[PDB]
This record gives sequence, structure tokens and C-alpha cells, in this order.
Amino acid sequence: IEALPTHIKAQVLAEALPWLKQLHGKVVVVKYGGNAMTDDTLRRAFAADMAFLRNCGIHPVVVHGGGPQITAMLRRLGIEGDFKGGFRVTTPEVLDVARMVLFGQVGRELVNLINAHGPYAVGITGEDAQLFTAVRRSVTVDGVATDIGLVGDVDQVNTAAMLDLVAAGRIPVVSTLAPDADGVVHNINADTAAAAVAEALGAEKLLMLTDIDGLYTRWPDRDSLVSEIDTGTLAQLLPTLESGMVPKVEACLRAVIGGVPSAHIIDGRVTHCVLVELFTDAGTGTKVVRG
Amino acid sequence: IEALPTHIKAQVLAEALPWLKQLHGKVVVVKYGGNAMTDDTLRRAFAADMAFLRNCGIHPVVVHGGGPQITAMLRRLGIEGDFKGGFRVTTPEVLDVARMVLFGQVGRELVNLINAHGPYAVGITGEDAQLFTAVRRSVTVDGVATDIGLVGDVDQVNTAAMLDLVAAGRIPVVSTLAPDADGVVHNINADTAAAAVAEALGAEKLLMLTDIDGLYTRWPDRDSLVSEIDTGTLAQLLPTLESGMVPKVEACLRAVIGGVPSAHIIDGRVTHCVLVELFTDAGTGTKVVRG
Amino acid sequence: IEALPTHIKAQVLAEALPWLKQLHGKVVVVKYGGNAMTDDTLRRAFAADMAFLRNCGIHPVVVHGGGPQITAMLRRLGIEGDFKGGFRVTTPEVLDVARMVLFGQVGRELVNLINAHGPYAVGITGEDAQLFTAVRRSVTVDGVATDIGLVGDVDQVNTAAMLDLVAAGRIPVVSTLAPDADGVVHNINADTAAAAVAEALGAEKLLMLTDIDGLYTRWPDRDSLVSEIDTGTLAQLLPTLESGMVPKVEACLRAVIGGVPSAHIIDGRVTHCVLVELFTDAGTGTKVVRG
Amino acid sequence: IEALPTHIKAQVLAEALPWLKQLHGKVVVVKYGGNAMTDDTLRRAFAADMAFLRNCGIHPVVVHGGGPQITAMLRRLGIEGDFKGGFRVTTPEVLDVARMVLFGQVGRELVNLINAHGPYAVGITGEDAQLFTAVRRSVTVDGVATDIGLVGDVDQVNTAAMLDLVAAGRIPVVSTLAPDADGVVHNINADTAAAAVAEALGAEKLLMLTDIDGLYTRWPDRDSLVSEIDTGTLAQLLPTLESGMVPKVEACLRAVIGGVPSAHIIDGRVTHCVLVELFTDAGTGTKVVRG
Amino acid sequence: IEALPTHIKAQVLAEALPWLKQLHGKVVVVKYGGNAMTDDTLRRAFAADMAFLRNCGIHPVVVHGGGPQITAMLRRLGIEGDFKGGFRVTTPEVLDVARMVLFGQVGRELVNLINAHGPYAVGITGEDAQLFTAVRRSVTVDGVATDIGLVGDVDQVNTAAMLDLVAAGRIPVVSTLAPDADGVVHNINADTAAAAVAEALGAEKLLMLTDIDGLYTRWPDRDSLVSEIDTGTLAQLLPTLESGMVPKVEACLRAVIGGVPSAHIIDGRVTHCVLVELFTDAGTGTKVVRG
Amino acid sequence: IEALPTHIKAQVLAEALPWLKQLHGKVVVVKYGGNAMTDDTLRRAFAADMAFLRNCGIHPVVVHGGGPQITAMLRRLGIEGDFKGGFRVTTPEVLDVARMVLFGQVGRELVNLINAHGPYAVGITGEDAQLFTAVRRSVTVDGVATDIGLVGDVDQVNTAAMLDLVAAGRIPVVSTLAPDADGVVHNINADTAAAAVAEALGAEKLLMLTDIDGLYTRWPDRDSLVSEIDTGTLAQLLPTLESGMVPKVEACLRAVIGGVPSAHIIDGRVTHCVLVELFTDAGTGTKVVRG
Ligand SMILES: Oc1cc(C(F)(F)F)nc2c(C(F)(F)F)cccc12
Ligand SMILES: Oc1cc(C(F)(F)F)nc2c(C(F)(F)F)cccc12
Ligand SMILES: Oc1cc(C(F)(F)F)nc2c(C(F)(F)F)cccc12
Repeated sequence: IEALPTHIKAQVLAEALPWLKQLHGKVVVVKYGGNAMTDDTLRRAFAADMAFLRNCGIHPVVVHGGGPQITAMLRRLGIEGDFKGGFRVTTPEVLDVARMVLFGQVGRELVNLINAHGPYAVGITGEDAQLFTAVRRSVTVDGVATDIGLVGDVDQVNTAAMLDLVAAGRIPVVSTLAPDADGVVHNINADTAAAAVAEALGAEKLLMLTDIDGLYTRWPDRDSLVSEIDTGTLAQLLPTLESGMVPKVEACLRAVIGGVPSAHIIDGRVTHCVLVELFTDAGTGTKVVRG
Repeated sequence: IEALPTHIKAQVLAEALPWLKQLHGKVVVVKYGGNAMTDDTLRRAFAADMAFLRNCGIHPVVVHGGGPQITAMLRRLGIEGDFKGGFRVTTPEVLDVARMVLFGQVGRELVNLINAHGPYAVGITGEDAQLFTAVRRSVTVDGVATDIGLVGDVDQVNTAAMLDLVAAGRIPVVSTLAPDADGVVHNINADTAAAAVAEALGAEKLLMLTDIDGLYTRWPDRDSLVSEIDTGTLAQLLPTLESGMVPKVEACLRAVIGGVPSAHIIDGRVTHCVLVELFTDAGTGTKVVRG
Repeated sequence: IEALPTHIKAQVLAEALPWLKQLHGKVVVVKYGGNAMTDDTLRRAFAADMAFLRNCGIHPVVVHGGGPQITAMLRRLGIEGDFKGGFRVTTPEVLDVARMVLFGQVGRELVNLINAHGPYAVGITGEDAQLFTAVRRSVTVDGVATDIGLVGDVDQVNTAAMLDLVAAGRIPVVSTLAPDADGVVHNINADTAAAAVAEALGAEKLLMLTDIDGLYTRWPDRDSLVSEIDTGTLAQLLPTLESGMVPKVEACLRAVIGGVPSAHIIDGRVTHCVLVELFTDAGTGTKVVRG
Repeated sequence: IEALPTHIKAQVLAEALPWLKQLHGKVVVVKYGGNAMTDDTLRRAFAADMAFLRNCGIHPVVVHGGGPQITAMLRRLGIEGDFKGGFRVTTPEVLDVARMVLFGQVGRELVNLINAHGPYAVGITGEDAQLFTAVRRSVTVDGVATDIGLVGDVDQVNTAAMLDLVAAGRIPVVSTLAPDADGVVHNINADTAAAAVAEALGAEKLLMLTDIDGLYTRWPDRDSLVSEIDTGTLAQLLPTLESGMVPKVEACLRAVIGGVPSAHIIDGRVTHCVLVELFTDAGTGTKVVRG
Repeated sequence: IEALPTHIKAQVLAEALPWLKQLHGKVVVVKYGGNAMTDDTLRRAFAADMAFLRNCGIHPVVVHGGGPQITAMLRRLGIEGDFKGGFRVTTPEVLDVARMVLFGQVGRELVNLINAHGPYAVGITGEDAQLFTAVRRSVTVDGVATDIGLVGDVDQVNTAAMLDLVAAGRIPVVSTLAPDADGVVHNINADTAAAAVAEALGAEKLLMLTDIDGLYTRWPDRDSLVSEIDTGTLAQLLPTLESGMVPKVEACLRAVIGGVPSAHIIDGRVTHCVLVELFTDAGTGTKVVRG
Repeated sequence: IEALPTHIKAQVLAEALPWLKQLHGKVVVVKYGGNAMTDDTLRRAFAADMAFLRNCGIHPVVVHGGGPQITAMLRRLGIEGDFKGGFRVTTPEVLDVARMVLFGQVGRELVNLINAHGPYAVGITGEDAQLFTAVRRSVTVDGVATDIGLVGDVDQVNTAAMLDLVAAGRIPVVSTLAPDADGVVHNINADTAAAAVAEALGAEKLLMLTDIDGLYTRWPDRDSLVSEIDTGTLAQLLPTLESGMVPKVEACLRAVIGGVPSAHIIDGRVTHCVLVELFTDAGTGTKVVRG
């Protein structure tokens, strides 16, 4: 961005205005995962972008996953896994590992990255201040609902405390573990949890960073990619899509149906993708709205 | 900004970060005048840029002049002028006109322009809530200090009220008229007034929009333009410069010497010049710092 | 008030009590116009009376007109007028003049007068902070609704901001210009605007200073003057009254019907008329209440 | 105040302005005693005047005595008194009576009188919330310092709590009893206590209602009455005055020397004397200032 | 509590937890009377217990009676009483005595006792700040409703002010006198008043200190004492009980039916009975709940 | 605590008062470690005791270690250690493990335990919101200062944010990791960190739970145990004591010398030891004060 004429730099900065006005003082929940988490230039830029939102008076909330880091730690520890369908059964032991990795490893590096720009990030789980609870979930293998241990869905959210934390100028970085009604901590799918937090906080937008250009309807037809889609149309398309896009799309559906004005599936492999989706009309992501 | 690749749009937006962090929650006083006031694309962009600062949680304060509009109104009214040196004598009558034009005409269009983006601008003079007072000033013709009527300098500033007004999320647009100790309203040079407001409010930056590329030391040598200069060096250069740059430079000197971290002389003829000077490293303006 | 016995001075001050209790912490909107605006002893006393209300913890709001000052300025500028019925057509040019005179001249002298007693007054139009909007109005000539340019009625009122401004201890002085939904500033009849502001702010009282002893029913029978009247009775009488009293009475009707507890038509030619109408049982004005 | 012309009523109300501005938001401590306490028209008007100050956003604080009511109750109870010089010795028994009469009788009627105008008054002693402490005082009989039991001076004042109570819009009515450092409640001279409260609260004025026209220097020469006097001059005159004026004058000296801008000895036998001393230039009282 | 093993001291302190959690930040109204008022060890411990609740962030409110102290003062003053049934007729004179004794004597000693632990207590009646009003009540002699003078029931309660007073960290000590709608102060039965205050303040608990082990159903069968009872059952039992327990039980009924979660009749003759009823499972009192 | 007479239960609860008054609204920092962390009855009671302090309006802050859990995890992961003197060298790898175990395992169980009583606990490190920084420390082996990797001391503490967090009613549970000036996270000795937090927060008390009866001067003479000691005396004794007591004593010295009123070494093996040390005069711990 050196040889680029100044008057076009001015135009790029000015074209941001309408979205600065749309998001000022608003909550934006961001699911962070995929390559945007593993490559150092992309993660450093993701951190700077969170600092950006905060220094525009926007209120980012970061929800993170970390599936592959968990299995690697379990393999390091020699913890033999049990599998039903494609799912590992989350025994009390896998959870102590899951929690320890998500919160004590993955969340910490993001906190430190963001905090390179200032005293902003704060890590939390649903355990802290009872910020959210979990309810045990089942999954379905070959059409049968089946138990795979201490996994669940976000049950209820301490909306008050949480919103406090962000008015103080803080960026929570959430690791998706929370207690159930009996105090038993469960692991929650990070995508679904992000949609739940977004809905409960009255978020203006939910962004889902993924390793895709965007929602393809008839993958892999190039002509099948779409910029925008409504819940009704997307819900009908849901049984058609690949394994990896189902949770991302399900989250977008529950968020937007829950009242979040729009959810976005954006490409985490693009540097500063969040700046592109939020402050530019040129994002390759796909925007979900109600209808 | 259409055919421009997205990844370079992302970089333009990201390169803004460090200045967003420098100015967040800070007061920036802007002298608005020159062509940036008379051409409609430049004024519309100046207004949008004020909306921009506000929607980044920055606190712009706008000080405006309007010399040529005053003389035109005086000519329309058939008010014969009296002149000492190059100065019109500001009789009680010229002031009723000056005040009426500055506050009832020039300030109003800027307020309305800015307010096209939201309920932000509010017009004021030193008369309103006793926000600032004036002290009668003399000027010097042929080395003699001489009286030219009801003109003066900013005397004291109601720093408390003023800072209130901006925490409420408002953008004051100041017309440089204020009462003296006896209630007698004077007209204040808009440049000097901008430096006074900036100093009294603890402004982070003072920007002076002018009709120049920047400070030339040996005008019109092209090689004489400078990007940055300190107060000591600039003060010595002061007797050398053209008539039109003296007030702009004097303001920068008193502001920065008064503790304002930097004052900037930027080109009001560039669209969105303020966005360029604040969020980009490519401004043609000249930055003044202490030393 | 020198030779007057002290014990009767004490009684005058004490008889104020019940109205001090009725208005303490309450909004009182005052239409200021007529002779109370043009003679210097009456205007100086009107200003002191506003200072009085403020220094009793009452919240005065001042709405002003200025019809004759506008036409004089238009005549000074050689602006040829166009007239339908008795109305001047408010072209874009007449408005730049109207706004400039109302806000840059008439409002300023009242602000300065009031501010001789302290940092109280602040001038505003509906343009400032989007405090109120306008909607274009027509008038009726010979029973036909007809367009006379950029004149209108108060459309909606930023009740929140406004009420803020007065809790801060400020006395707004309103010039009746406001933007329409498209940003186009209109001139609003000061009487009607005063009733609109009073209703929107939950004012306890609306006072209309006029050049009359009070409402005469069968002018000019001396026996026809009344101290108090209800909306129903007054509405029926409306088609009967002189040209000059119609707007004053219409305002009182819409205010009191809008829920303002009482509106008052008081004589602006009496020194300190507002002190008389508010803190004394001896006013010649006429009080309007609902029924 | 019926046949009195309206324009002179207006002037009486307007002449109040400068003192409304001097006292707005300020603390005024009032010693209440003498006839102003015993005649029902004077007490009712004293109560209304406290309501007046409160409904002008002034902060009255009322300190009361009640010497004669105490002795009457002691006589009713058959409590034989012991006397040194002219002083009754305040045994533990006389105090239970003193406290009971001051706080449970005299303070209550004033509270109820004031509260006829609204929920304003609140009775207190130094015992409540530890609002002020006492220190045992001696008196001097025939030049010997002597002990007369549980009487004392205001020692320290809980300035914080107290000032709170008045910002809430309340009018404390103080009965001059307070604990010493050991919890032992003492009776405090109401005059001296009023000066102590006034000084500790940063009162703008202290008023002492007495049964005199004002301070006579050479009583009973009519020509000896004075409108104003300074501390130095008054302190020298102190040994000259009658028994009854010594405490009133001593209080004025300690208050004004303590920084209270002025103390006033006003005639409690004049209806609404406080309104006269505060809002009129015609008071017969005598004003004390420093010098 | 010296030779007692430490590990059992630890258990006593720990068993308090669940009630500390139930009452934290909650209002607890306490009727104080009986022996707990007359013996010095019991009263000193009652005071310390109020200090305890306050230093746990609990909000005690103390309502006190004082029947026997009133009659003793009336006998000291030679005030001949008039009696209908078992009731003294409360003439205007008996009230001046009643008020003076309750507020100027009985309330003061409790305030001073409590305040030995800090600046907590503050005495009040319904007269102060119009905190509550009274309505004249009749009583029934031989089945006839009859007038016995200036006695009444709590009519309405200034819930706002009151709750303020306790958030400030204060412990009000209420003497049951209040004005009626016309300003005429009445004496209110302290038991009934305590139930009214408890209901109006949303108290978590109402405690009634009495001179009984607890509610006996078939007094004096030892086997008839009960630990807990519901309103329906207790209401039916009401006509059966002794004269002294009727008001205590009536208060418990109106409180719990008014929504107060539980009312308790506890033994005022046990040192620190309130600590026992609140923080221990071993109280001899009887708890009333709805049903 | 069943057969124990009620009147002695009442005395145990009442004897707590003076310490409830000393600590109300005050910060108490607690080092938690040793057996109090490993046995389930002791940890459950430690959690309940934190809930206790919080439900008395006290502000507990919990600092925890976890040395043995770290080495066990390192052994599980097959991480070969390097040792200088008795110290493991904290390589970047040992820290990822240390942080993960302290924050993602040990801190979580305490948070969940405490949160069984309510939404109180919140886990943090110095990384979160930049709450505290670290400075690399060396240790001394055989009298030589030597480097053992990423270990350090608390450098500076974000006192503001922190104190906020506790006013909100939260109990922070601190894991002793923090960034240095360059963002490089270090592991901090939990004892020293507890003294640093206590000093920086103006804590009223610092408690150090250890596996000792208390400070023995001449261990293992039974007669050598002491209840209280001053800094000067204790500092001189420091070179004499066992390896395990040095850090506990050093922390007490720096805390009390830093202005913390008293530090306490209490026996973590006693159930509810904190309740015993704080609310009882029977603790076996040893209290440190300045002198
Ligand atoms: O909302 C406001 C607050 C303040 C305040 F001064 F109270 F901050 N001032 C305002 C003004 C003024 F600046 F002219 F006063 C004009 C319009 C709205 C205002
Ligand atoms: O609302 C109140 C506040 C305060 C406060 F002290 F908190 F300001 N004090 C009050 C009192 C007291 F002055 F006796 F305390 C008595 C009645 C009402 C009160
Ligand atoms: O509600 C909160 C406020 C603050 C605040 F720092 F704003 F006080 N911090 C919180 C934290 C943090 F301590 F990690 F920051 C974690 C969970 C909830 C918090």
C-alpha cells in the first residue's frame, strides 16, 4: 500500500463510514477458527482487527474452537479415545483435557495477541461468574440419537454480566465450556455457542470465519456461490451441504432467526477478512438475513 | 475504488489502526476554511469525515471562519467600510453583520451537512452558556499598534461545559464571536481561536485546513516543502512567510507550545484531507511539534 | 419600592410560595415576542425574569419570533417579496434571510441579555443536534389551501436531548427553524412551535407574551375580558377573534389539549409580566385549562 | 397585599433576584428561638419560609433551642434543680428531660409545621448517625471556671453525611444534643451549635433569630443601632453588651471568623423575618462580616 | 466460649453461610420490645446484633414500642387517664407525652446503644420526611367498635425515601407515631406498624421479639409448642390465644400474607436471640409462612 | 454442632462481630495451596469460606499455586526437565504446560467449587486485561545468581481494573502467570505474587495457607511456636528457617512492610481455617505486623 495514490487511500477510508455508523456501540460476535487461527500472519491480523473494532467504539466478542489441538494433546497424553459414528466420546477425562487446552492454551495465545495492542482481551468460560450454562446434547448416528458424553449446547446466558464486561471496554474471548444445572462442566461446539451468545447479547452481527470462499449451493460449481441468502431458503438447502458447513450454517440460521440482523460466513484464509466483511462492499463471504 | 483489489483495500483499512488508537476518546480541534468550505464535494466530504471521527469514538471540534462571506453581506447591505492598513474597522454595525453571517449562515450550513449523517452537530459562539470570553485586540500597521474596533482574542474558555458537550456525543461547530468582560461581543480570528480552544480542551491534535500543499520554507522553491518542523525552528522562520500563512503558523505555534501534542497545516483542497492527515502516512500537510 | 413598608414587602415575597412549589423542578415554556422584545426596559426585565426562574430551580424554555425584523432585513437586501393572501412566500432565499435574522440576530441579543445574570442561555434551532424536525404546512386563502414555500409546523421533538439541556441548568432560547425529513430547513410560526415544544416536554405551563391586556371575548367591550376559560369554550369562540389573536389562541388550545396543565395569554407590555403571571394572583392575563 | 398595585408587586418579586442568585444551591443555617417559636403566626410563617428556601433550591438547616420548655417540664416532674451562678447543673436526669423535650417535643412541632408544605423536614441530634460529637464545657462564675454537668460545645461534625441529607432535598431540624468521645450525651447551647454547624457545612449565611430589633452598641440609645459591623469591631464591643446578646454575638463571631461569609442577628418578632433579611434590602437586622 | 474446641467454633461460624446468603442485601424488619428492651445485657446484645447484620451487608430496620414507659411518664406528670375497656384514651395531651417518651427517650437509648458500634442508627417517626402516614383506628369493647382517641394504623409508607436511608448504610429505629391526612399525629401499635413497614419495604423477614418461648397452640401444654405454622392454620387459631399474643400473631399474619417470605415470633429473653433465629437452626421461635 | 447448647452457639456467632467490622468492605488476599487444595473436604470448605466472606460484604482475592500438578503433567507428557540447584528450568515449553495446568486445570476446579455457592468466582492471569506484568527473576545457587528461564516476580499491578472486578461482587482466582514488558509470559511464585497483589490492592489482610501449625522459631521445639511477630524480628530470623517456610515468610515481610496491616501464616490442614483465623481469637496461625 505504498505506490497507491493518496486520493484512493482517502476513498477506501471514507467508504467505511456507513458501516462505522451501523456498528458504533454495537455488539459483534466473531467465531474464530480454521486457518485464521493457525497461520501467524492471519492470527496477528485477526488480533489487530479486534483492536480496530474496539478502537472504533465497537464491541467485539470472540468465540473460539480448537478441535485439532484437543486431539493432539490427547494423543500426547496417550488417552485412548472411544468413538461413536465420527464423534469422540467426551469422558470426564477428555473434558479435563478439552478444558485445559481450549482455555489454558488456545484462548491464552489469542488473548496475548490481542493484548499486544492494549489492555483489551479477557478470557472466560461459562464457568466464570456463571456467565453461561450448558445442557447435555445428544447427536444422531445413522438416524439414532446417541450419547457421546459431556458435550452440550449453551443453555442460558448471563446477559447482564456479559454486557457489563464489554461496556468496560473489554474484549471477551470465550472458550466454550460451561456447567450444567448440577455444576458438571460440558464442552460446547464453538459454532453453535457463537450463535447462542450472539442472540443472547442482541449482537448486531455474527461473523463465522471458515476455510471457504463462501456458501456454495451446488458445490463445486463455481457459478453456485452466493453473496446473500435468507433463512427460509438456506434452511431448505441445509440437508444438501458438506459435513463441514452444516454447523456454520446451522449457527447462522439460529442466530438470524433469533433476531440477530445478519450472520456472515467469511473466508478466514484472507488477511484481515473481518475488516473486509465489515467495512467494505467487496467481501466474498455470504450474508444471511431473515425471510 | 472499484477495480482496486480487495486485499489492498484491507491493507488501507488496517494501516489506520495505530492512529485510531492514538485518537480514540481524544479531542481533535479542526479549523475549517478556505476552499474546503466553498466547493460542495469538499464540504460534503468534510462533513462526512466529522461523522467518521464521531463514529470512531473520537471527539472532533470544528472552528470556522468566513471572512469573504462577511464582506459580501456588507456590500449587499451597502455598509461603507473604514480601513486602517489592510483591516476593516469592526464597528458595532459590522459586528451585528459579522455575527449574523458567521453564526446564522456559515455555521448553519456546516451543521446541516454534518447532520445529514446523524444528530451530531451543534452550533455555538462564546456567547452561548458563556462558553468563552474575548479580550479586545489591537493590530500593528507600519509598526504602530492600532485599534480596529470590536475584534479580539479568546480570553478564557469554559473548559468544563465544553468538554461536557462533546462527551454527550456532540460535535460543536464554533463561530468565533464571544463577549468581553463587560458583555460586549467581539469578532475573533478563527485561526487563533482554534488554537485557543485546542489548548484549553487538552486536544490531542489541531488541524488547520488551508489552501496550500503545506508549509514551504523558501516559497516558491518546490524543494522547500517540509513534512514536519518544531516550534523553535518555525518561530524563527515566521517573519519570512507570506501574509496568508502567518495566522495559520502562529496558531500552530501557540497550540503546540500550549501543550497540544501536534498541530497540522493540511491542504483543504484535497477531498477528505482530514482522513488523509489522521489515518494515513501519506499526507502532504506539515506537522508541528515542540522543541 | 422604597417607601413601601417592610411588612408588606414580606407578604409579597411570602405569597409567592404556593407557585414556587407548583413550578419547582418543572418546565415552563415561554413565547417571547411583541413589545416585550422591542423596548429595552421590558426586554431587560424579561431576561432577569428568566434568570429568576432558573435561580429558583425552575426550568424556563424560551421560544422567540421576529417577523418584523425579517421583513426589515429583506427590505435592506432589496429582496422583492411575493405575496399570496397576506403571506410572503418563503423562497429558499427568504429562508436564508429568515434563519440568519432569527438565529443570528434576534436570538443572540436575548441570549446576551439573559447571560448578563450568569452562564445560562443557549441558542438553538431544530437543526442543532436534530432537536426537532419540521413538516411543510399550507395556509388557506379565501378557503383554498395554498403553498407559500418553506414554512411548516413542528413535526417531532427530540424530547430526550432537550430535557437534558435544561437539567444541566441551561435556558434554551429557540429560533423556530428546523429541517424536514429530507434535511430542508423550514421556518416555523413561533407561537405554534411554542405550543409544540411545551407539549413534547411535559411543560407545567406555557406562557404567551402578547400586546394585549388579555383575551377579550367581545372586543372591544371592556366587560368582555375574562381571567380563565376552558378549551371547549375557547375553541368555539375561535372563529370570532381578530387576526392577531388566532395563533396565540390556537397554540393555547393545542398545548392544553396536548396535556399541558395551563396556558396563559399575558400582557408583554407590563414590566416583569412573567413574574406577575407566575408568582402573583393579580395578573391580567387569561388562563386556559381543559374542559 | 390586596389594594397594592400590581406593578409594585412585580418590583418586590424582581428585587429578590440578586439574593436568589447568591444563595441558590447554598447552605443557610438558621438559629430559631425566641418569640418566633412561641407565637403561632410567627412560627407558621417561619415554617413556610423554610419551605420557600427549599422551593428555591436553597438548602436551609434549622438549629433550635428551648430553654424555657425544659424548665417547665422539670417543674412538672418535680425535679429539684441545683444552681451555680445563673446556671442549672445538668445532671444525668436533667439531660434525659432536656433531650426528651428538645427532640421529642420542640423539634417535632417544627418538623410538622414545615411538613405542612411537603415532605421536607427531618429531625436529628448529634446522636443520629454520629452526625456530631460534643465536648464537655465549663462556664465561669465570678471569674472561676466551674463545672455545671453534661453541657458542652460541638466538637466535630460529620460534614459528609450531613451535606448528603440536604442534597436529598431535606431540611434538617437540629436539637442540640450530641455524644462525647465516650458516648455520653451532652446538651449544647443552641446558639453556639448553630455557628459550629454553619462553619462546618460551609454555609453561605448564618441567621440568628432573636427578640431584638438588632445589635445596639450603646443600648438603649436609639441612635446606637447599626446595620453592619465587622468581627474585629464587634469582638472589642463584646464585654459591653447585655447578658442575652452575648451568645448570639459570640456565635456570629466564631461563624464569620470560621469563614462563613456573613452572620445576621435578625428580629424573630417580625413575621417572615427570614424572607426580609434574605430577599430584601430593608431588614432591621445587623449583618456581621470579617475584618 | 473459651474451653470450647476450635474445630467446633469453626463449624458454628460455617453453619451460618446459607442464611448469610439468604439475607445478604435484604431488608429485615425487627420489632423490639419486652425484656429484650429492659435488661441491660439483652439490650446491649440486641444492639450488637444490629451492628452484626449491618456489617454483613444486611439491612436491619428496628421498630420499637414502649407502652410501660409511657404510663410511668403519665403518672409522673399527674395526667389522669380515661379508660374504655382496657384501653387508655389517647387525648392530645397523652400523645405529646407518648411521642416525647417513644421518640425522645426510648428511641434515643437504642440509637446510642447501636451507635456504640459505629455511625449506624438513625431515629425517625412517620413525621420525619413524611416517611409514613397514619389512619385513625377504632378498637372493639364488648363487641362494639369504639373510639379511644389519637391511635391508628400505618396508612401509607414512603417506600422510596425509606429504602434510600438503608442503602446509605443506616439502621432506622422507628418510633410509631405518624401524621394522618390532616397533619394530626397519631400513636400506632408498634407490632402492627412493624408488619406494615416489613410489607411495604419488601422485607425478607420480620422478627417479633416477645417474652415467650414461642407460639403455644394449647397453652400451657408443653407439647403444644410448634416450630413453624402457615397463615391459614394460624388465622383459624387466632381467637384461641391469650391477650398478649394476639397483636404479635396478627402482625405475622398481615406481613406473610402481604408477601413477606416469613415472620418469626422469637424469645426476646434469650441473649442474642436474633443471631440465633437468623444464623442457626436451633431457635425456639416459631416461623410463619403462607399457605 | 448438634448437642451443643444454643446459648453457646449464639456466643460463637456474636464473638465474630469485631472482625466483621474490621473487614467489612475490605480486600483480603488469600494464598491457597498445600493440603487445603488436595483434600476434598478442606477444599470444599475453603470454597464455602470464600462464599462466606463475599456474603458478609468482604472482598476476598484468591491466589493459587500448583507446583506438584505441573510436574505430574510434565511427566505425563514425557517432557524431560533440566535442573539447576533444586529448580527446574522453565523453558518456553514448560511454561505452555505450567500456564495450561495452573489456569486451565487448578484454577478451574476452585472456580467451580466456589461457584457452587453463587456466581462469584472469576479466573484470571496477568495476561487478562493486562492486570499485572512480570519481570524475569533469577535465583541463587551456591551463592551465585543464576537464570532458570521464564520465571519472574510481579512487576506492576493494574490496581484500577482489579479493584473494579471486586466491587462488582466477584472473587478473582488468580493463576500466577503474567507478561513481561515485551509480551513474554512468565510463571510467578504464587506466594510472592500473593504478597504483591495484597500490597498493590491495599488489602486489609494477607492470609497464607500452609501445611504447618504456624511459625516455629526453633523448629522442632514445641515451645518455639509464636502467635505474633513483627517484621524486624522476623526478618532477622529468616536465614534460620526450613526451605519450605522461606517463601511464606518472605511474602509476609514484603506485604506488611508494603503497608498491609497484617499477614498471617495459618494451617491449611484445619477445616475452615480462614473462618478460624478471621472471626475467632483461637487460631494457631501466626500474625505478622510491622515494627
Ligand atoms: O445537550 C447539550 C448539552 C450541553 C452542555 F453544555 F450542557 F454540555 N450543551 C448543549 C448546547 C450548548 F453547547 F450550546 F450549550 C447546545 C445544544 C445541546 C447541548
Ligand atoms: O433520606 C435520608 C438520608 C440520610 C443520609 F444521612 F444518608 F444523608 N439521612 C436521613 C436521616 C438522618 F439524617 F437522620 F440520617 C433521617 C431521615 C432521612 C434520611
Ligand atoms: O464483569 C467483569 C468486570 C471486569 C472488570 F475488569 F471490568 F472489572 N472484569 C471481568 C473479568 C476480568 F477480570 F477478567 F477482566 C472476568 C469476568 C468478568 C469481569
